[PDB]
Amino acid sequence: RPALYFCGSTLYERIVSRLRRFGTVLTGDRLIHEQDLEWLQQADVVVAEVTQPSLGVGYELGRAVAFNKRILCLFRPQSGRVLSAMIRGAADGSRFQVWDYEEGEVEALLDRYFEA
Amino acid sequence: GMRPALYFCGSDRTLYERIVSRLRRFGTVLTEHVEAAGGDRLIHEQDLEWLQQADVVVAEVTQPSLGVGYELGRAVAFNKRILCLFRPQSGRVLSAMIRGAADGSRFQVWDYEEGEVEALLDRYFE
Repeated sequence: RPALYFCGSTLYERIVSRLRRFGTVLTGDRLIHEQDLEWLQQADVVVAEVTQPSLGVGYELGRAVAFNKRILCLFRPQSGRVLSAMIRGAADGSRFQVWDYEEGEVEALLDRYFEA
Repeated sequence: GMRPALYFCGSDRTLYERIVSRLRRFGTVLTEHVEAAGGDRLIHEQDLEWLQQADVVVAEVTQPSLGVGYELGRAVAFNKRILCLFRPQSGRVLSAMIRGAADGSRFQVWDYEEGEVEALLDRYFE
């Protein structure tokens, strides 16, 4: 199956459960960091929920870009948060996509991305 | 005849000036003089080119930040020497991904309090 890597700072469970429809979902501190980097390299698609500021999510996205991974960033503008210029500026509408969404439609959006 | 190129990033204003002022003792500080998606792309392109040209990356990682995290991820993938500075007094818990990236050599994470930041930078660069 496609191997899907998910990164997030109840909606996370929603996202992972729907991701499982479309592939195999991947996800002391050192072995974690090494394990996640092995999974990141094995992934066909990297999915990140980028609404909450997170050093960790950002680091995973940086490593994923350097591995030339396909990346889907999910951002909720109704949160009132300002998405990092570095993430919004990294978007290429192809290998790096930033999709704005409302909580209720997250499944329907994931279906559209992976059914296309 | 180039000095070492130092890239500073961080999400505090007095602290950032102290850090940048001290880094100027050790090299060129690339980001010293840093609204819409078009400008966001310029920021990203500019920062990524300065990151790739840097010798040392210094990041203040106390405030959670997608952008700082992303710069660190690109810096590791560029094989840059990295110093992360974290203030535990903030009450924040540093991301395990960052703490786990440390290897005590080319990627170091130092816990510090504000009064000693110049002395710590002296220790790293001397």
